[PDB]
Amino acid sequence: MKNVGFIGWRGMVGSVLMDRMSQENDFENLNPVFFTTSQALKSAFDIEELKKLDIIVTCQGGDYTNEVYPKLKATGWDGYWVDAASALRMKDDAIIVLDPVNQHVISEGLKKGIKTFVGGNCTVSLMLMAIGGLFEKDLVEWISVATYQAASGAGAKNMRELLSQMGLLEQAVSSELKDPASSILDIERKVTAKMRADNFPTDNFGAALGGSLIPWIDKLLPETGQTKEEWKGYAETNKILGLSDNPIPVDGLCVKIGALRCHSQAFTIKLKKDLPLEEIEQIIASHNEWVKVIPNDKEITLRELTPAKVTGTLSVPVGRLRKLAMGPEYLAAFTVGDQLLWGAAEPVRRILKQLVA
Repeated sequence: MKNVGFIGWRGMVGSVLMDRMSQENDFENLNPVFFTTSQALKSAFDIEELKKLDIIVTCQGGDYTNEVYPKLKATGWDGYWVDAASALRMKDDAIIVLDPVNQHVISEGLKKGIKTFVGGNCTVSLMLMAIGGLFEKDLVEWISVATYQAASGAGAKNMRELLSQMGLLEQAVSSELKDPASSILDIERKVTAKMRADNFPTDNFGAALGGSLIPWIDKLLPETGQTKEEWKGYAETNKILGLSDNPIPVDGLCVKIGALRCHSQAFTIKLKKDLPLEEIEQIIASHNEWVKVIPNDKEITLRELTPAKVTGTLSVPVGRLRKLAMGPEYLAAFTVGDQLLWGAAEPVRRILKQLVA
């Protein structure tokens, strides 16, 4: 069978991948070889042991990749490189995977002789799994996005900080909250106080996240005024759709909120043909077995369209669909997807399964 090496399989994303693979018995279809960066099992830095593999799967990160990738390719290595980091997402000899969406693109690239497969950005990947149909039929003209992003996107220490923040905030009015008749204004006066205090842990976000929000993700790009996170929206969406020559505008603002592992997005999609709302739906629900069209009803939206609902699942619900006051050629949509699954580990695990077949 195929000899596949795994690097950074103990990190957060690497762990979700290992678990998913176990749950689906993917190891029974390949010869696994594990590497480590520890000096406490092969060395993730041993180019020779790495050159012997048919496939390298890494969740280690950008640095590792930027340090080992070129080094390996220098030895004439003929194998496949599957990476979750964004380090190689743009390179011309690399493809961004998301098979439920861009299979056709993946198939052609495998033939053209591409050996580098990179998973895509969480927000873009999640957006495509939700409203893929619209891009299928080519009904999309442009998209304005506002995201409600989760802590896991920045990392494990971030999730721990958010939880810590929430804890300290309640603990600050723990007694007052128990007295059904205490002043609400006094209580918030206190919570806001603790949130603003010096001992309030914010080293990981650079600001309060619990009980608040941060409208800035990643680095600034003086070029267009976007943040690198918002940019990937235009860049990666099109590279996944292979329409880098006929670029569909995808843009908006990215904001992190107090959620652990699910991203949510508010969509304003400009179509190209006033079609029945009842039709636009079937087009969405048909694109893939995961997306789930949630009817625009209260009790059900509260039960289905939330992070509490989709967390740790592969379900991609999309809802609150309706035309916007700007005309029947303006659709509104809201969606929620697990950041660690379709936004990270799952797309890698799928291309890999395709490779060892």
